[PDB]
This record gives sequence, structure tokens and C-alpha cells, in this order.
Amino acid sequence: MSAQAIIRELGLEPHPEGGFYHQTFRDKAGGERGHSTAIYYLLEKGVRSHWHRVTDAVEVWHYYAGAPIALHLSQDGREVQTFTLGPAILEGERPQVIVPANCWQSAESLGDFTLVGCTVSPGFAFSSFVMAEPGWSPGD
Amino acid sequence: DMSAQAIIRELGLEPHPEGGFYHQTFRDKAGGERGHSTAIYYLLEKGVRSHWHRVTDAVEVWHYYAGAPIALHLSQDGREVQTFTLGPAILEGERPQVIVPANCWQSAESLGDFTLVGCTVSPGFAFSSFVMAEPGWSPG
Repeated sequence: MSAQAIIRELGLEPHPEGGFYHQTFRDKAGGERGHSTAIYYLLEKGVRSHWHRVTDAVEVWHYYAGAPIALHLSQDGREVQTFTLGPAILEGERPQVIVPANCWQSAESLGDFTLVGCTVSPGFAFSSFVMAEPGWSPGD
Repeated sequence: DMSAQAIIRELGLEPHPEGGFYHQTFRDKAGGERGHSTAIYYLLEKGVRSHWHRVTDAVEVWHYYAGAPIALHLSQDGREVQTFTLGPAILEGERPQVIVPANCWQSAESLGDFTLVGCTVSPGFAFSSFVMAEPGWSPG
């Protein structure tokens, strides 16, 4: 509402791909990974989400507060689609966007900060996490 | 500063079956009777939108030319829907080019007074490959 305060209040920590996060849930059912995981995720002016992909699970991004976000998706690593993740339903925005399994993804706040939630069905696992080489962009 | 009526008049636009005004500007003599591809000038104004429809056997690409941005809605299977803001504000979640895959449901609306766009249908547009949803209908 003031970012810094949100990071403290929720206990957000630097995420490997950039930004700050905190895992709030890992279903105890559905194997060690669990049926799904949930996370609070936040990006600030500058500090953004670098290209990465969850190799074996779908991730649904949810807008919660702050400026909207520009979410880029590239399933084959060549062509990319840009989504505006926000609540302004009548302004071409959508507060919920589905990232298919193994689909490249990156994002950045279009303002001071954006607080989001991320749901990964087959529970998120870093052993299914891969980041693109820095400076890389679909096509490279 | 232009007006929709000045554009409609200057480009020789006529009302399109899906709503809005349009004019076919090209059909390739190569590639059969449908042509390797077709191009079109298309315009929406505040109020008058583009109703849900799909091109069954060809990919359509939208191109922003002038006016306010547009909200382009895509639904491949008729349930999942994605929304892209078609426009020139590339640093704010906008893209002046968006690819509607073949046989995918699509609808759009201008976010201001008007939006002049271009549409290129590769396999070659043909009303024999044009289908609209029943009015009022929406994916789901």
C-alpha cells in the first residue's frame, strides 16, 4: 500500500526469479509435492520477474493489489503473448491468467509495485524450475 | 485529430457482418481462389463493437493503426478466454500486433472513440469460413 510494508507484513523474501515471495500453502495430499501450492508474489518498479518456466505444472497468476502487471508468455520460446494482469476489466485487463505447463514466462509491474498470488497445481518444486540465461529473450 | 466518419469516408468502409466498418484491400492472386492471403481495413467506435465470431480455417492477425487501443478477446475452445490490449503503448502492456489462431473464437471493442486496424488472414479469408456465435452468447 507502500510495498516495503507489504513485504514485512507478509514476510516476503527474494525469489530466485526476482521480486519477493512467500509460500502460504502446499497441500498435504497429492504426494510429496502436494496437489497444489500457493504463494504471495510482489514486483516493484525495476525489480521484475525474469524468464523462467515450471516444466511440469500449470501456474495461475492472480492480481491482488497495486498497479497492473505486464505478463509475457512464450510456449515455444519464439512467439510471445503479452497480457495486462489487472482489475480494470473494461480496459483490456484481466486479474487472472493461466500459464500452461512448461511455458516460458516473465513479468514486470507497470507501476510502483504489484502484489499477486500464484497457484501451481502439481505443487511447485524447484526441481521443475528453470530460468533462461540472463539477457535471453524468446527467439535468442 | 480524426473522426470515425472521416475514416469511414476516406477509406470507403462499409458495415461488417460482425459489427464495425471494413473494406477489403487485398486478395493474393496466388494460392488458389482464396489467395495465399487477404488484408482488410477495419474500424470500431465507442459503442459499436465486434461480436463473437471465428475464421474456421485460417489464422487472422490484428494490426493497430490509429485511435484508442482495443480489447481483443480470444477463446480457442469456447471456455478458456484470454484478453489482449491491442495498441501502441508497448511499455504499458500493449502490443500493436496480435495473432488469433485458426478456428479460435474472437471479439473486440474500442477503448475510446475509435480504433482503425488492419487484419491479415493468411489461408485467405472467405465468408464460407466465417461463423458467428448466437447474439448474447459468451464462451462457457
